[PDB]
Amino acid sequence: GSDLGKKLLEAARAGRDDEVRILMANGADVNAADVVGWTPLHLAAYWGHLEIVEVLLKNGADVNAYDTLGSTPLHLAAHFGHLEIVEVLLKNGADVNAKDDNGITPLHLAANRGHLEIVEVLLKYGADVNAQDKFGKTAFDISINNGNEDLAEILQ
Amino acid sequence: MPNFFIDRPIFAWVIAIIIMLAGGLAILKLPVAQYPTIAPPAVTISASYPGADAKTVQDTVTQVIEQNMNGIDNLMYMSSNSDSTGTVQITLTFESGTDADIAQVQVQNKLQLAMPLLPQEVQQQGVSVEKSSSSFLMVVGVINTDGTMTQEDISDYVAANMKDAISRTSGVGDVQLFGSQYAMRIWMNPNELNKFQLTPVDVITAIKAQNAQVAAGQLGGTPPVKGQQLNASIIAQTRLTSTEEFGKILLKVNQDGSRVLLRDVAKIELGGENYDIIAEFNGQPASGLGIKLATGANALDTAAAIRAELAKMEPFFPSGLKIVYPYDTTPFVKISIHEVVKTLVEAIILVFLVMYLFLQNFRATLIPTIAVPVVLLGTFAVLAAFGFSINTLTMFGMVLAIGLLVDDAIVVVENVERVMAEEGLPPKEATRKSMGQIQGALVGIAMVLSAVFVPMAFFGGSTGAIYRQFSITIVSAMALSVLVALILTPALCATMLKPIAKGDHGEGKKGFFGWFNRMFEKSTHHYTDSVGGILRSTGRYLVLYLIIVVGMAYLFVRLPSSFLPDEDQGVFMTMVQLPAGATQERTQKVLNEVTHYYLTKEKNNVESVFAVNGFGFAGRPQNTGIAFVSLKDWADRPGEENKVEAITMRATRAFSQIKDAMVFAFNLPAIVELGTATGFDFELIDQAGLGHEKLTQARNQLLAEAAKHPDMLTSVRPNGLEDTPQFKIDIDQEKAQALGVSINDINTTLGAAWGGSYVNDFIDRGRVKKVYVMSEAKYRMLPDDIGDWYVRAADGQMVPFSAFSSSRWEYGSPRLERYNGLPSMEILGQAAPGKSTGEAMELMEQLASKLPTGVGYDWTGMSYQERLSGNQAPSLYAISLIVVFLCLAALYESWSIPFSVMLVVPLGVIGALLAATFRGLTNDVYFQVGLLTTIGLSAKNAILIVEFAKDLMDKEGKGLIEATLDAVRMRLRPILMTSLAFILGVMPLVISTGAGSGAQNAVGTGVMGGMVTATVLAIFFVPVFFVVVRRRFS
Amino acid sequence: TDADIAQVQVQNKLQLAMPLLPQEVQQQGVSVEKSSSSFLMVVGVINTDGTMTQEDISDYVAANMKDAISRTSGVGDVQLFGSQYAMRIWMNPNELNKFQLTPVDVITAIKAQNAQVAAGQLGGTPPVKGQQLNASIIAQTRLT
Amino acid sequence: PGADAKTVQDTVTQVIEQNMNGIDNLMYMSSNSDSTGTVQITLTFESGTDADIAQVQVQNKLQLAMPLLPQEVQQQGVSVEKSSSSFLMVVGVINT
Amino acid sequence: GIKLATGANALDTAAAIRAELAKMEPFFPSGLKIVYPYDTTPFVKISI
Amino acid sequence: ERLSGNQAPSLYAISLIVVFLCLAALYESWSIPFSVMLVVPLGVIGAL
Ligand SMILES: CO[C@H]1/C=C/O[C@@]2(C)Oc3c(C)c(O)c4c(c3C2=O)C2=NC3(CCN(CC(C)C)CC3)NC2=C(NC(=O)/C(C)=C/C=C/[C@H](C)[C@H](O)[C@@H](C)[C@@H](O)[C@@H](C)[C@H](OC(C)=O)[C@@H]1C)C4=O
Ligand SMILES: CO[C@H]1/C=C/O[C@@]2(C)Oc3c(C)c(O)c4c(c3C2=O)C2=NC3(CCN(CC(C)C)CC3)NC2=C(NC(=O)/C(C)=C\C=C\[C@H](C)[C@H](O)[C@@H](C)[C@@H](O)[C@@H](C)[C@H](OC(C)=O)[C@@H]1C)C4=O
Ligand SMILES: CCCCCCCCCCCCCCCCCCCC(=O)O[C@H](COC(=O)CCCCCCCCCCCCCC)COP(=O)(O)OCCN
Ligand SMILES: CCCCCCCCCCCCCCCCCCCC(=O)O[C@H](COC(=O)CCCCCCCCCCCCCC)COP(=O)(O)OCCN
Ligand SMILES: CCCCCCCCCCCCO[C@@H]1O[C@H](CO)[C@@H](O[C@H]2O[C@H](CO)[C@@H](O)[C@H](O)[C@H]2O)[C@H](O)[C@H]1O
Ligand SMILES: CCCCCCCCCC(=O)OC[C@H](CO)OC(=O)CCCCCCCCC
Ligand SMILES: CCCCCCCC
Ligand SMILES: CCCCCCCC
Ligand SMILES: CCCCCC
Ligand SMILES: CCCCCC
Repeated sequence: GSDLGKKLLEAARAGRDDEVRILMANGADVNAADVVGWTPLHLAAYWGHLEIVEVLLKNGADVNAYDTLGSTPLHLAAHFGHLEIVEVLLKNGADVNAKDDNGITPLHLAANRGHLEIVEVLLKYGADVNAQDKFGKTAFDISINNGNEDLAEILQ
Repeated sequence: MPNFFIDRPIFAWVIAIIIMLAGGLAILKLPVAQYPTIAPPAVTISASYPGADAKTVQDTVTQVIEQNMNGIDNLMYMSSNSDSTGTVQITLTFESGTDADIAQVQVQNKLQLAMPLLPQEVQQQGVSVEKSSSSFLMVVGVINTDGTMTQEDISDYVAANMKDAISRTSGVGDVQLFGSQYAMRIWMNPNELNKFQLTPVDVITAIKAQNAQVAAGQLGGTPPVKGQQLNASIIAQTRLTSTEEFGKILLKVNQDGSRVLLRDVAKIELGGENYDIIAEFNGQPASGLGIKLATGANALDTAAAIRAELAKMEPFFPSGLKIVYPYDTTPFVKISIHEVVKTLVEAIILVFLVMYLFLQNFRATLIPTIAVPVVLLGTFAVLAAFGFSINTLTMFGMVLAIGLLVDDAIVVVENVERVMAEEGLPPKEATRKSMGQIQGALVGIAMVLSAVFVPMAFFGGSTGAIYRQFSITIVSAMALSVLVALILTPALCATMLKPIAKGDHGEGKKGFFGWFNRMFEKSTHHYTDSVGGILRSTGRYLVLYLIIVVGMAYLFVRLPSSFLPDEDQGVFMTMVQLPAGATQERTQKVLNEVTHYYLTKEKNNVESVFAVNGFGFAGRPQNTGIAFVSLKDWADRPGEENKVEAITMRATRAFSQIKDAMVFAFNLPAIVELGTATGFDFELIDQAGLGHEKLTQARNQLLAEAAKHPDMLTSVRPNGLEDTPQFKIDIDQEKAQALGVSINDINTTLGAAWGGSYVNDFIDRGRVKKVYVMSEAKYRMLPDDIGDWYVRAADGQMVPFSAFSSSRWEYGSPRLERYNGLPSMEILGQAAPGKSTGEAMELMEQLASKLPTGVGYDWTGMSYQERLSGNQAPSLYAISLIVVFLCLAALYESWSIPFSVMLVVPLGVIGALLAATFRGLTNDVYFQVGLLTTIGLSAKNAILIVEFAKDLMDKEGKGLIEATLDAVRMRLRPILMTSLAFILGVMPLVISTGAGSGAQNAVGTGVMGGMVTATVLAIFFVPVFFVVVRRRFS
Repeated sequence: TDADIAQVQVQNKLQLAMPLLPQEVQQQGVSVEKSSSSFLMVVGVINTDGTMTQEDISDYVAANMKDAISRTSGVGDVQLFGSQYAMRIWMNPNELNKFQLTPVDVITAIKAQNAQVAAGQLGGTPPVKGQQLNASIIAQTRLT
Repeated sequence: PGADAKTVQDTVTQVIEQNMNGIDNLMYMSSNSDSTGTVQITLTFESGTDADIAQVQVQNKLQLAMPLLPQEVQQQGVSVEKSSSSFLMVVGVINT
Repeated sequence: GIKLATGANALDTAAAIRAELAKMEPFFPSGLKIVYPYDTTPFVKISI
Repeated sequence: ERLSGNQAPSLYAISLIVVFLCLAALYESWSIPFSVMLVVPLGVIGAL
């Protein structure tokens, strides 16, 4: 928990591109985290800040870093419908089949909120469509329960 | 009327006696307080949802109450907060002049009908509707020195053995308990509950059954069998009254025969209702009582009565319990009265000296000494009739009026002494002629000063409420002074004053008085020669007049505006703000370090530190705290270095070193119920259901644009809290239904354990108190502890919480704000150095129009006050100027001549602005009322000069310059006498550095500086004004 | 007669009756109002583009306009010429009978699965010694 | 209903009485709690006091106490109204 | 349908409603518009 | 009854002082008031 590391977390969250650029030059800790275990990349992915995700990855940010409940930035990017960030993370070697503590993959989260374009991107980068969570429910089981005709057709 | 009371001096004495008795009666009965009701009537609806998050509170309580706040009279705006402490505060602010009782009952009544719409848990806790606009008289702190009692133990004793007796004390309006009475705390254990196959549901069911009142009936009750002898009430199960009884509550009976009790699966003790607040007084555990003054009550008597009743409780206290007084306003109000009584007595003493210095006889000096107290006494009687209280505003209203009261006495007596000297008439005949010259002017002056001061009362809101206190006080004091000057003083002059020989100006005497008379007579000849020279070349002084008017306008823009001066009240605050998501323990360590500083570094100044952890006026999360620092007496802290302002700056610079804690010390405002009332209060509104996130993005967009204008805006902060990580858990319905676990049992087990649950009441030593069931700390700290909780299914098997739930981290609001029913985010800020509030507010409106679609705004608090108060100002200034002109026009019988009087205004104002700028004070209300009294007395001096000058031209048929020179010759002595007395009178108020010095400095500096210029300039310039105006308009 | 006191006296007596009333009547919200029988004005609202139906316009008036008008000083009563939206569960008796269910089971399910739970906090007061984490627990919320 | 005088005094009467503080023009406050369960707290005000404003101020202070009362007391409903001790007349009714 | 509160002024209340409606108009959806098909206050204002 | 008895002396006091000042005002004298107001005891003993 460094001085610059705490400022990078707040900067990445707010989306101040100019401040993040300055903190990367001063050597702010990219692997710094809060109490729940969220990196600047987690926060940047959550609030949908495309530039800061790109800047952090170039400065050796952990793409497959996970919080205290095992959620990676790809989960947050896929769940909250950030198509651009999901592509950038997967290009920089993001684990597409990353399981959290509950066995919920990014495909499950993208399926639940009905983000059709993100499901196609995840499936392209090799998302396990038959991947089950702790309750034994696939991305298809989520689509039929939510009543999504378009999503159910794609997950064939 | 003057001629009537000269022949009837006893009837004049009767009117004087009636006024003195009415005044003396008023002084005994008049209410006493620090400040009157200034803030507008506010009604805060407070409710509690134990273990509820901000959104749960908003979406089940806040929105439901808000929707039912209709058909309520004189509602200006409605603002509410919903935070993760499980609390809601809905404040409805009402129009100034609205009945607060009618306002409260209408809000109360509409809430009562909405109670069935709220959740059962909220209905059980209940909802409180209180007046939040009032403030505390004193805060009585209760501590434990021997360390035998916790803050919970002290709070219970105060609730049981003190609070009620303090409430019944004479003049006590309201008593708030700083803490809570005991609660029966069942600290549940998930390991023990799972061992005997039980849940928090089983604990709640058992407590409700085995702790309750049961209705029975009567033996031989009506209708009876004829021949019944005995009739008696049947007593059944009453509520439990001890931890031992709660321990023996039977939960389950096993096959073997062993009894599973409540003490076998939980720790049972008397604790607090809520554990959010940790209050400490110099390290020791502490509680307290916030006491508010009742309506029409005496603050001095109430405080003495509170201390008297606390003394009676001394023998009954446990060992080590002591009473302390961290906050008490009564000492301040005690000094406020003593200093004002001193000023009024010193003012009368200075008049006695100056009257004897010039007139040189004891009989003359007694006439003002009688007349001034008669007017001051009468003023209290008129204030009593209007229903006003003796407060800081009304008391300084008297002090500012001294200049006008003193002049009325000197002007009347001095003119009689002059007429006797010049013409050689006896006292009675001399007074008839003397009063004949001024009686018309004195009535004219009354109407002019009325037109100046009366329109000040008709300002709107909190500003107008303060201006109303000075207006009614000064107008009443001035009005009685004119009546006393026409009724009493003429009678006193005719009866008491001795005759003076013709052409006797005390030049024949020797010693000091002989020298003074010869010196002043030649000084008068030097003055007349000087004015003669000025009137030959008037054009040069009209240029010098414009330089003063330009100099006045320049200093008006330069001098920065404020509301009231911050006072050393022997108390100040130190806020502690840790990063978001920080725990209670981390905040305590910073407060302990802050408490350590004040007791080490400022041991000579600081008396005590009231460290209130987990407390804040804009939400009460664990990360925020506050420390109420109480100082020693004013005598024990000499010099400017040992004052609150000096200690504030030293403290703030010291705590800036500390990491992971934003810590600032700051002084209280003048009117503590109102606040600073300097900057602006902005509301950003969600007008089209955008949501929390989009309103946050819009707020960040406005704050970013605000930062790009340091030249206009500065100190722009949001009043709200930022979003924080929260533990989202999703209960799988299919898995719960499959295993046979009901959703009620799941949501109760989670809610009761982690959040807490108010089950029912119990009687502790003849007092009803709450029974809470909650998990012991160690079993509800981390996400891993979720799996340790088991819920029984229908088939009897114990299912772990992990089996049918999934959890993740997300961001959400720990405090959701709403304004006028819609979601909002309150933004603070103030105008940059040089720029006015008007310009700063105008830019915020411009920046607001460029925010995303469906994002509106509104002004609240003092911004709402000033916008409605600002529009009224031009009209009141206009009415004042027009009526003053009309009154002077009627007096002189001329449209042109009035301008000669009204041109004096800048001569008094320029000096006040120079004195304020030099000493480095602000354009506050004390200064603004100070200008009117300076303008009033300077205008009064000019009126008598023009009246004398005009009457010589009309009656005695003298020329313009001859009359003007003869006029200012006659009026030189009384203008110097009043000025010499009044400048010396307000001199102590300038140099004062003690208690209430800020107000005294604001009153003194502006008046002294203004009176020096008003006296020195006007004696030369009023001649010029009259001759230039008379020449121009024939 | 002072209408302010008349309202207070009338409602003081209504509060004695309120608990004796049926639970369905209490939850509909009983209202005490002091106003003229006749209308001061009718504020009509239409859509010129014809994008919104009669039901859509009524909902907007009820959700965005009605409350602020009802709170305005001098407004004794506000009648909505329409209805605010509500979640309408239009039940089918044939389909309910097929799966062996009743309206009672539907109402029980809605109360259970459309719930706003008070779930407490991680690191809540009173906490253990050396607690670092403090966060609100969020369980079930109202369906949107 | 059902509670004795002592229980009723502790759970109701003292809870209301302690919140009846600093009301305008209050001369004295008499009250009694009985075996049947009834409470009656009479607040007598100064001569010339507006009885309607007095009623409002009492009602405002009661609703602070109301939440601290038991549920059974809230279910019966607590009345706040102007009162007098003596009867104007007694109208009797008989059957001939 | 707005009914006047007992004792309140017709013109002042009508002015207060128009002022509150004016705050809402900017934030309407496209097409939505206020119309005044019944008002008793204009007669009182014009007749005086 | 207690209140009636406690405020009776001050009621007599102010009542006497007002009548004295009213006589002093009307007749422009101190002697005439003092001459008149000495009669009060002569009446009061008759009532007792
Ligand atoms: C450095 O700028 C900040 C200082 C912080 O330090 C503290 C310790 O000094 C303060 C001083 C001296 C204050 O008078 C207030 C607060 C603070 C601080 O917190 C408040 N604190 C909060 C409660 C806590 N949160 C903080 C959270 C986001 C971390 C919000 C602010 N509310 C606060 C207030 N009342 C209100 O909300 C409202 C409705 C009242 C009136 C508003 C006017 C416009 C302001 O009063 C204005 C005259 C000025 O005081 C502020 C612009 C102040 O800037 C100064 C000193 O010029 C900033 C607040 C205050 O009156
Ligand atoms: C020592 O207590 C005073 C501090 C003064 O010193 C100052 C200079 O430091 C402050 C600090 C450090 C603050 O954090 C705040 C304020 C002030 C001060 O002013 C506020 N100032 C105001 C803003 C202006 N309005 C009036 C307006 C209509 C002109 C009220 C005051 N509220 C304020 C806040 N913001 C809010 O959240 C709002 C908008 C509501 C708050 C609700 C509270 C719970 C209630 O209103 C009421 C029960 C009481 O708590 C206050 C009135 C309290 O007074 C007393 C007697 O206790 C003052 C906070 C603050 O958070
Ligand atoms: C919102 C802000 C507040 C609003 C205020 C509005 C003010 C209304 C306008 C009134 C302005 C009055 C100010 C000028 C007064 C000058 C009086 C002097 C008159 C004068 O020259 O007469 C001489 C002196 O008179 C005397 O001095 C005594 C004799 C005259 C008595 C009659 C004067 C009028 C009464 C004053 C009050 C008027 C306003 C009442 C609402 C000669 O005396 P003489 O030979 O005339 O004496 C025999 C009587 N017959
Ligand atoms: C419940 C609370 C109560 C609190 C207490 C309040 C008390 C009420 C007020 C009491 C007022 C009493 C005042 C009496 C004054 C006595 C005057 C002595 C002289 C006297 O009586 O002899 C006359 C001489 O007066 C003269 O001719 C000289 C007159 C000039 C001098 C005037 C001085 C007045 C002093 C005022 C005192 C102020 C007191 C303040 C409270 C006789 O001659 P005559 O005049 O009768 O007949 C004229 C010839 N034909
Ligand atoms: C803070 C603002 C700065 C302070 C300003 C102070 C202004 C008030 C001071 C007035 C002093 C008057 O002083 C007076 O001036 C006039 C000049 O007009 C002199 O008059 C002299 O010059 C004039 C020129 O026209 C001749 O007609 C006259 O015969 C001659 O004596 C007087 O001899 C002197 O006594
Ligand atoms: C003899 C003519 C004097 C008339 C002056 C009347 C002005 C006061 C009007 C009023 O009622 O407002 C009082 C107001 C309340 O804040 O007090 C004030 O702010 C004092 C007035 C400021 C000085 C005015 C002269 C300078 C002009 C540029
Ligand atoms: C202890 C002083 C009481 C009187 C206050 C009024 C004095 C001007
Ligand atoms: C100076 C303000 C009044 C103006 C009207 C009188 C004109 C002679
Ligand atoms: C109101 C002033 C008018 C004067 C014209 C001679
Ligand atoms: C008690 C009345 C006495 C009056 C004497 C002047």
